[PDB]
Amino acid sequence: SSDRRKARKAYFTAPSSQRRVLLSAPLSKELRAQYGIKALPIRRDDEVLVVRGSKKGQEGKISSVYRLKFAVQVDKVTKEKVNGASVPINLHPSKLVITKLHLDKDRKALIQRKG
Amino acid sequence: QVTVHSLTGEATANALPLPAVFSAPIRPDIVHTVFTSVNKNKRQAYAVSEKAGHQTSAESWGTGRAVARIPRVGGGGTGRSGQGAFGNMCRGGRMFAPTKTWRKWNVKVNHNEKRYATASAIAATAVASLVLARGHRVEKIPEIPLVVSTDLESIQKTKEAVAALKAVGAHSDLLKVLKSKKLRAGKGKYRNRRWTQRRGPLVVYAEDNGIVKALRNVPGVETANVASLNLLQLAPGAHLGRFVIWTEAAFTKLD
Amino acid sequence: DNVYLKLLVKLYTFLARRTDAPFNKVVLKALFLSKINRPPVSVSRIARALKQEGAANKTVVVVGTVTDDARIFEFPKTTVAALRFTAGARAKIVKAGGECITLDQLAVRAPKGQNTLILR
Amino acid sequence: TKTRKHRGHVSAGKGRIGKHRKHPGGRGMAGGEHHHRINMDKYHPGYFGKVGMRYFHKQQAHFWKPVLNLDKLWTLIPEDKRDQYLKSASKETAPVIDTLAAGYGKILGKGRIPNVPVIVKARFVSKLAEEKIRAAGGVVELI
Amino acid sequence: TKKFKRHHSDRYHRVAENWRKQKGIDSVVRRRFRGNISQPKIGYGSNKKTKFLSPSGHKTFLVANVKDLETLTMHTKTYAAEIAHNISAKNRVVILARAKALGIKVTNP
RNA sequence: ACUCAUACUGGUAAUCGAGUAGAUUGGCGCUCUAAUUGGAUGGAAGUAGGGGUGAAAACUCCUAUGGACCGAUUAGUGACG
RNA sequence: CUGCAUGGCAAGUCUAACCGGAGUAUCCGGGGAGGCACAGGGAAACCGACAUGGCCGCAGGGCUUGCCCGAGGGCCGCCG
RNA sequence: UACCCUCAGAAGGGAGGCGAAAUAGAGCAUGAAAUCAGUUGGCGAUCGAGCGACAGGGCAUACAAGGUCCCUCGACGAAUG
RNA sequence: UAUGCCAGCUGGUGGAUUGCUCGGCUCAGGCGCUGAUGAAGGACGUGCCAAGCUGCGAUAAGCCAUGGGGAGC
Repeated sequence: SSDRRKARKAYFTAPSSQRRVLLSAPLSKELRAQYGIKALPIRRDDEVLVVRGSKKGQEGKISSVYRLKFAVQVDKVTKEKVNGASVPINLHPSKLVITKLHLDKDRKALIQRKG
Repeated sequence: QVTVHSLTGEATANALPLPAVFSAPIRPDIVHTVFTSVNKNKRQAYAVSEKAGHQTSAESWGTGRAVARIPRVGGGGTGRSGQGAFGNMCRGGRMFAPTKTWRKWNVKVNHNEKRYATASAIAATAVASLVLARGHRVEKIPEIPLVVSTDLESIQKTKEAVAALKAVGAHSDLLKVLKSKKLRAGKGKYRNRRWTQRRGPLVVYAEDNGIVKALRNVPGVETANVASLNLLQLAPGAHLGRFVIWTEAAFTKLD
Repeated sequence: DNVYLKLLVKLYTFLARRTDAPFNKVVLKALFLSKINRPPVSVSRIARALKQEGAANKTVVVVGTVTDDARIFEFPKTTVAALRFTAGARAKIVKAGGECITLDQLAVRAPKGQNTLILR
Repeated sequence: TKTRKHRGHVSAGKGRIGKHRKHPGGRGMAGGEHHHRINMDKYHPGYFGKVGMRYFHKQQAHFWKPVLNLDKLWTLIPEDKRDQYLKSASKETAPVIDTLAAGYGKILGKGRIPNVPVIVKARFVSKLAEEKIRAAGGVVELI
Repeated sequence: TKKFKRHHSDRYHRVAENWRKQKGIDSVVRRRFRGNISQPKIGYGSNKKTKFLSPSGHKTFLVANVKDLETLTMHTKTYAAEIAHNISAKNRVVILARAKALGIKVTNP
């Protein structure tokens, strides 16, 4: 990256397939093993740990997804606002860590026997 | 004479010769022109719109109302006459001059007064005091041409360069580098940002066809090859005897 | 213009003054003047001289460089210091005549103008 | 320098406002002729005048040098040793010219010569070149 | 001496105390005539060797770092330190102050 | 006069000290690049007001504000005042 | 184009485009084409010069302290 | 920007709450000058206009970073007829 | 001592200054044609609500297949 417009221009605007990356977080320190991989895509059925801003050290199920926005929710990540309706604050991946993965799928994009 | 050192740092072959353009006179004046000039040929090209402050339709009403002839009509007081000064004068302009981008920003140098301050540059290389005068700190009070062997070309990883720097004595120099990037206050912050991008100069490594990979990363060292060394690397920012190391192969251009 | 020029002039200031003769004082002055003044030299006339002075067992310094554009001194050793001279002047003012020297040398030598010739 | 200082003084250069502008008149040199005090002031650069000298033959199909003076040669020999090659007898001659661009090879005679005495061979030699040559030694050339 | 001030500085606002010459046209102060007071000229003040001196008598100047006090001695003001404005703050002028070590007195703070 | 010195020190000026145009000489600023090298959340740049230096272009400090960048030296660069 | 200050080299000096190398716009090596200088005079044809013969004399040097030698400079002579 | 007071009012204002900061509160860091409100010091409804420079008084404003100053006596004592 | 002058203080007005850079300017390397198979170009349409832009074309911000991608849209 750091080329110029590129590496950025074709970043945010692309694609609904590449986006999987950009939403990736680290595994636990048990999960790193138990299938090698430094990081995962983060799924709705996962678990996380906040490690980072505003909420540090607390986590609940992801309860969210992304797409264009490369963002996800947490459990009660956030709350009160002026509007009066509690809205979670979308954060990361970056700051988050995954300390639990839910693989409903038998094969979760080969998070096993990677090569 | 020059004394070669093996990649052990122990006194080794200790073989000469030195070049003959090492005996060079040494002119910082000449050196300063060529590489400072070189710096000039680095600036980018930009320009002002060819027709900015030219679209007219501004006229000056003649005398009558107390006013100065301009022409200044259209959009209220304004004009494209170059002189758009405060007060009664209006704004709008014209020929700010002259900057057109196509101007071949470059330099002017004679060939002789170029690589004459190349072989001055290298020249005040091997010296002692005006080695450590402008910067560079090395324990080695003795001869500082700093030859090596042909090997050292091969050293893949720096660390190993680090071993053979400590054992030469020059190596304190890398300790005394910016040894970090310092943002530079002042102008340059906006433009090519000197900003954090800055560091002290260091060792300089001269080699043959290749440039040493395991040396380039270092505190403030630059690597070059004999057939390509310029007046800039040697004598970094108009100065003289940067510390330097030459493989004993890349003696020098010697030509 | 820098180091070589500076030291040399300074040295031949502590020559005239510490010792006697004005040469090595005068020479300071010439150098302490525009470059397009000095030398010139051309080893021709650094030989036969208009003045009685010429070749003899004495040096003939020149303020400026010496250059080779002519014959060389005869049997006499007459070789002299000057600010550096290069090319045939040097290695030509050798053998016949004498060997040219740095003039700094002419500064460390007999101080006090000795038999010397201006030979501009 | 002085030029550097521009600000601080109103009007730079000649002091005046409404000072020197396009003047005195005409473009470049005013007409080389009379004008109403525009330009004149009795001249004689030029006088004659069509800049440069040119000869029609002078060009291709024109005679060419090289020319050598009988000074370098004598300086060359015998006083100092030089081109050892092309040395025989007390002395000899031959090409010692920067260019052997042809139509050439004369040797002028100026300076003090023979002195070598030297014998020279080349294309035609000037009269004051035979003398101070043929005198001590020297002679015919490039028949 | 008399506080030089450019004339009518205290008349039209924006004009500042910074003094300059008077306009040549009969402009009161020019043409020295009393009441205008001024016409700064050499000869007023600037005693030598004490042109710029702290009233304390200590040449006191410039400190914008803590290198700014190098071997500066706070005895007879070779360098009598003063921290510039436009210095960071306590953090900065903390290990600036605490210069106190080598005898150097800093003015305020 | 002494001196490398236009750094000191001592000495002479009754026979030196006004000045527009102008000539000469000592004391510039902007962008970005590079080498050497520094500063900043213990508060950078900018801004306002105020202190000091330089003949001067301009440099610098203090206080408030501001809340992340900013320099110096040398060699370059130019949509540089 | 013409000065000036500084610096390299010097009867020489500099490369241009371009080529090779490389640490790849820097830079190191190469390249001397060509330019200016090394002789001028003449429209041209064409011819072709003082590496010093004399005299004053500054600086500087020499001397036994006015007398010598006297570059540069100045005045002639001589030469194309 | 909840709640409360006010108001014709989902306006605006007051109060209050959030945040390191609201002169970060919606075309939303720092926050100069011109300039405005209130206020402090000095002057002021009998007195004259390039608005100041230099000199000297009034009134006005802890420490620090300056440490001096006054009187009698005495020692020294240029020029001063 | 009203009206009022000068300087400051608190608050404002204003948006300079400093710092910041999602934009410019310039140089460099690479690459280089499209259209009657309608660019090409234009018109008018097309959305739950739709004025502009973009995309599409009465199957109208779209339909199908394969591959990629992935828990959101």
